[PDB]
Amino acid sequence: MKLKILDKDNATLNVFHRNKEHKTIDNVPTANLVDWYPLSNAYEYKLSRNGEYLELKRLRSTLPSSYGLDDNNQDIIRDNNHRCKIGYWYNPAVRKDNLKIIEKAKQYGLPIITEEYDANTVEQGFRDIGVIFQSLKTIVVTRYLEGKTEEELRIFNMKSEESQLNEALKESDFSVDLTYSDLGQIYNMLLLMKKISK
Amino acid sequence: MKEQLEDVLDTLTDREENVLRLRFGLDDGRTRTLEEVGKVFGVTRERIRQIEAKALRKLRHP
Repeated sequence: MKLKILDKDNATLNVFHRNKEHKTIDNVPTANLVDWYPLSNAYEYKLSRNGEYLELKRLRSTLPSSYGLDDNNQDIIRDNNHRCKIGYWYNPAVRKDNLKIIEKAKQYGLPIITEEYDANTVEQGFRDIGVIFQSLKTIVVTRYLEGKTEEELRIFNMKSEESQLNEALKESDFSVDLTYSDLGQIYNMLLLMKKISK
Repeated sequence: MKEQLEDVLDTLTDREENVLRLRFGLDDGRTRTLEEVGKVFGVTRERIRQIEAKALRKLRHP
């Protein structure tokens, strides 16, 4: 799945179909992406057997479930409220979860794709999400260091800041996982906004 | 290699391109560890590394 934003109003979408074949759909509207485009890094669209629909596929990932698809179950995949009819550009499941993500971003002081924005405000949003990532990387090691409070902290502390951050992240709680999932989807949103506002 | 990296990203899927944007700090300015990136994608450090390698190989040829 590759969405190319051609200008503020127009995109094309290239998706796998079957065998070695991909299909490119032109005249893809940028206006409504929130209603169709999955923000989750654990999913992407493929072209449906008959070419009318874009259908979700779960990638191999430890990220949380979204859109009511835990893994690839064609009851849900083929179902109308879980896919996007091409040219209609509406996927209720995707829209529903996207909207939670949007509200979260609004709560963090980030600009959102459903309200007005321009290049400057998106750029400021990337500034702010970078700040969130950094603070987060501080908290992750803080929490790991408590756990895991053994006097062998000296061993951990024999590493560089990066190796420490890496080991803490590797070993972290599911809660932390949820924070990074959320932030990844918000990042995807801000990027769609950046591209539309170029 | 801002333009060349961009031409490469154009040949990747949304997911792979965003792995690399995160990694190289193309949007927020901050480069990220393979572990931060892997956490954002729910994949291992190694898978992120393979994506990065794929991109470097594409970056070399045309």
